[PDB]
Formats: sequence, C-alpha cells, structure tokens
Amino acid sequence: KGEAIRIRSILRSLIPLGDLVGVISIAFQMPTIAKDGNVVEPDMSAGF
Amino acid sequence: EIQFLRTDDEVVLQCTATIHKEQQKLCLAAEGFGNRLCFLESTSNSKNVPPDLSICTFVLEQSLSVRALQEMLANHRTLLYGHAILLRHSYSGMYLCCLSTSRSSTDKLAFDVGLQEDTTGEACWWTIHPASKQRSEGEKVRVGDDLILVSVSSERYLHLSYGNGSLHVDAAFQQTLWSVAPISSGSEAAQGYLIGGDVLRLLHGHMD
Amino acid sequence: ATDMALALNRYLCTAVLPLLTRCAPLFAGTEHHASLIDSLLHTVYRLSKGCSLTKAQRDSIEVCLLSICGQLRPSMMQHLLRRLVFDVPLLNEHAKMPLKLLTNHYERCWKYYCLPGGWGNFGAASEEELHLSRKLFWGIFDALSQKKYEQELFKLALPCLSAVAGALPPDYMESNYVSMMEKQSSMDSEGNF
Amino acid sequence: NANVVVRLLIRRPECFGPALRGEGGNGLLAAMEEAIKIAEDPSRDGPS
Amino acid sequence: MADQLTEEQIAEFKEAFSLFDKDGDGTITTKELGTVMRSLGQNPTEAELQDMINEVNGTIDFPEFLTMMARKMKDTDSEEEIREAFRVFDKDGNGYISAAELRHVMTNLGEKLTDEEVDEMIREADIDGQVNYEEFVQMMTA
Repeated sequence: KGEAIRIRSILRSLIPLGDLVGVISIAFQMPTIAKDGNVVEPDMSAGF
Repeated sequence: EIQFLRTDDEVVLQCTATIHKEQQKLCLAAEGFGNRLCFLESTSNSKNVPPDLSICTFVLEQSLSVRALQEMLANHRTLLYGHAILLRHSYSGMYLCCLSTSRSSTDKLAFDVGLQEDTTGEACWWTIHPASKQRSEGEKVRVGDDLILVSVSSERYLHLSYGNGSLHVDAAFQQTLWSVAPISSGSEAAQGYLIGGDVLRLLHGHMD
Repeated sequence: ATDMALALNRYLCTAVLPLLTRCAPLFAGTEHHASLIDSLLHTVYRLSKGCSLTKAQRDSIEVCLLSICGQLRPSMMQHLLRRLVFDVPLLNEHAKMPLKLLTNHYERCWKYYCLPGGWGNFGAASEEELHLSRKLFWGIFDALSQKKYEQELFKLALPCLSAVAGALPPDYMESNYVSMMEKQSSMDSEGNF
Repeated sequence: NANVVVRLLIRRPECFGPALRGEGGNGLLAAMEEAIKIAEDPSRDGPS
Repeated sequence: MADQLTEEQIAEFKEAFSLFDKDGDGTITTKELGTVMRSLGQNPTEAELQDMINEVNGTIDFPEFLTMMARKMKDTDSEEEIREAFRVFDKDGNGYISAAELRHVMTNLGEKLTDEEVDEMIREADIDGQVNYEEFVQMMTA
C-alpha cells in the first residue's frame, strides 16, 4: 500500500536507526549492597 | 477577465525573501546538466544583474487529481487547487522531484529538491493548495496567486531555507508562499514569429 | 526483589526476548559469531533459573530459548549443554524447560551423533559431545529411577531419554580415559560460580 | 487515526520536542544523554 | 469490563470483601487482601501478591479490588467448555464430522455479509472434511 509505505518512510526518516541503537546501548544503574548489607537501590522515578 | 493556469503552460516559481529587512524576489532554478540539485536565482536586481530565466522556467506537463495519481501509480486542463501537478524543467527536460536526501543544512528532517530523469514514482508530483481563505480546493488557480506545494512522496512543503548565510530550497515541514508567474503559452504562440527567450542568429549582410 | 531487577525482568520479557523469538529463524548462519551466542544462551538460562520469575515471564523465556536453540548448528550450543548436564539430574521445577530443550535438540540433530557422517556439511561430534551425552543419559536415567513418581514429569522425561538413546550410537565405545581432574570452576552447587 | 496523527505531528514539528526540531537539535541519543545528566545534577532536576 | 464477570459470582466477591467491612479502605492491607483469596480457594504465589498490588498504598478500595481480580479470574474456562464440545451437534456416535453441520457456524453475528464463509475452508489447512470439535476453533489463533 502506497500510503503505508509513505508513512513508514516518514517515520523512519524522523528517527535515525543509530539514535535508536544508542539508547538501547545506554547502561543501567544496578542496586548496590552497603557495608551493613542493606540494599542501596536508587529511586526508579529519578533515573533512567 | 482573469487568466487561468492550465497544462502545457511555461511558468516560473517565485519566492519572497526578507533578508536584513529587505524583500527580495527569488526564482526556483536548476541546471539539470551536471547538477541535479536546485538553487535560487535573484530577480529583484534585474536592472543591475540580469537573471538567468532560461533555466528558471518549468512546464505544467500534467494536472491530475489525488485519486487519479494514486491509480496511476497503482497500475489543456485548468489547474484546480488540490490537484497533483507535474513540473518539467524547460532547459533540461527533467522533472522537479523530492530527492529524499539531505545536505545536512542544519535541519536533519528536510529533503533536497532536485530533478529526476523519469516520471515514475510519487517523487515528481506536487500538490497545489490555496494560500489564504479567498480560495478553496477545486477552485481554478489564478495567474497572480501564491501557491503552497507539498511533495506527494514525503508530505513536505517546498520550503525556502534560511539555514546558513546563503538561501536554500528544500522539502521541509515549514510552508513557503510560492507565486506562479506565467512566462508563455504554447497554444497562443504564433509559429515563425519572434518570442522572448529565443536563441537566434543575426544575419546581416546578404543572409550570409 | 529490587525494583530495578523487577523492571528489567519486565522489559526483557516483554520487548527483548519476544523480539528475539520473532527473529529466531535468522540465527541460522551465526557460525562466525561463536562467543556471542554462547553468551546469550548462558545468560538466558541463568535468567530462567531465576526465583522471582512470574508464570508469563517464565513461559516467554521458555519459548524464546527453545526457538533460539532450535535453529543453531548442532555443534554450536555445546557450552550450554555442559552447563545443563549438571542441572538436569536434579529434576526440580525449573528442569522442565531444559528437558524440553534437550528433547527437541536430540529429536532434530540425531544424525549428528549416531551416524558417523550424519549432517553432511555440519559435521559430527568430537567425542566430547558423545561423552557428555552418555553422561547426561545415564544421569537422567538414574535420577528418574530413584525419583518419586510425578506423572507429568515422567511423561515429559520419557521422550528426552528416548531421543538421547536414539541419538547415541549403539556401538559407541565408552572412553577408557575417564576425565581426570574435571574442572569445577563454574561446575558448582554452592553459589553457581 | 495513525495516518492523521503522523501528518499532524509533522505539520507541527514543535510537537517532537526541542531536540527533534531539526534546526540545532542534537538528535535523540544526545537528547536522552543530557537528561541522564540532568537527573543526576540536583540543581537542574529539582525545584531548586 | 464487567462482561467477564456475572451478577451471580460478583456477589461472593462482595461478602468476602465485606468480611473486613469498615468502608473498604480500613483494615484492607497487602496481608489482609492475601486472606480473601483464601476464602475463595485459589492459592496465589507470594510473588503473585505484590506483583498485582503495585499494578494498581496498602489500602485497596473495592473498585480497585474488582478491577484487579477481574482480569485474572477469566481462567480455567475450558473445564466447563470441554463438556459443551460434544453436545452442540453430531450425537450419532459414528465420529465423522459432516460439512453440512458446519453451516451453523458462518452465521454472521453482526455482519450479515456472506462469501467469507467460503474463505473459512481456505484458511483451514488440509494437514493430516474432518476437523475436530475443539481444534476447529483453536489453531487459527496463537
């Protein structure tokens, strides 16, 4: 379908493939264990 | 008696540029031999520098409706607002089209406007839309109206770009008012008579 | 139980692993990348060993791992197999998916081990896979013999034992050189490493 | 509805955020790497 | 959606929630709501407790309580359905499913438009006229 192909082309031109791969490649923050053994987990709503 | 644009007419696309608060008329130009990209030719300093209008002229080869163009791709008409028009470069015999490529003129979402060898595909077709509210879709286009051109392939406006110091033309998402100016009409022309923009030879002595 | 682990599990069981399941048939000619798949399989299996996994997450991991292992070269998911030969005989709740994987693998790639040529281009075993498969068969048989009867588990385990028996050559000669000083680095019960 | 929404969003390119405008935008990977530093800078992530 | 539930069974979910009464919010905590499933009988995993709690505080109101367990109790629905498979038609005992009996199936439930019933043979793979009761509705999806 020509309209579907055109829409996909526009959407594909809007966002580069590299800009999508890099975001996936961005690392996460792992929770850490302190000297006590308590779980020091950073807040979900404050980070990536 | 208002005059109406129809197919087989030779026209030039003009855009108004306001640089350093100075209105300047620019024409869409291309040199189809060796440079498929399109540029702009100034036509406001004609009293000091003559413009190269030999390459700024385009011919309205065809004017089909949106559905007609769609069924074309699936398998003298007066221009009405909303039709898809085919613009043929007069000098190069090429067709104006969206190149689907960019020269990275800051705006990464814009696509370059150039010329294409063939008429196949949806890149060579542009839709004409009314400028202000005194016109409507289906109403016949006047010789002194501003027109908005949208590429069928990319749904991008024929845009005048102020990106760098110079001025560019490309298919972007910001609209620019283009004024179509009539150059000549083939039907009303007279065969064997001098017309403007003719390459000719001046036979002086005894036709030799 | 950390929120980051819970969200990462949701992400990898909702968007990442289903995408790999959908693009699984593209894992055919991956020979030139041997370590990448040998790491992906180990990571997937370790995640499947998880305790906080939900039913839907576990099912998604099962389907994804089966789809991935169903298209690889028979010589290629070997490291996953010697990891697995240590976890199958326990016959716990998590053992069912490895049982299904072994059954599918030995039903598909049976010519790799039994007939000396088998797969013409793929090759045959290096006798290390043969020793591993014999050890797996004997361990599974002994564990099932000394295990109490759970009838679904036995119905599932029967095709695995049958497929391994059919895949092993009937005149395979038990290696006289028993593996001396078997490396136990990752081969551990306590701690996994 | 998707074909109408896409056309509306490309007609109004300001809907894509200040980093996907095209003129001077750093992209998307560079956009969400600036945020992964704002979220850690306390003087730029909070009400100050 | 209340279509999955019925006015019959929705009662018992109220008296179970009325066991703790006091306008719903009071004394309905994560541990408290873990006990109302015990009245019903189903035995959810510990992970299955807070995995649903956070999907919608500790205090869970009745509209939240209904909207939660509505989505997960649409289950074990084939226990009664398996009886229905052999009761709708073909009680002759020969075990041969006729194509003529399949004509009750096409009847468009809101469409009243024909010739797609013929496509229903086409999308049915001839992989071995004979299609099993439960299977005829099964392989098309998932």
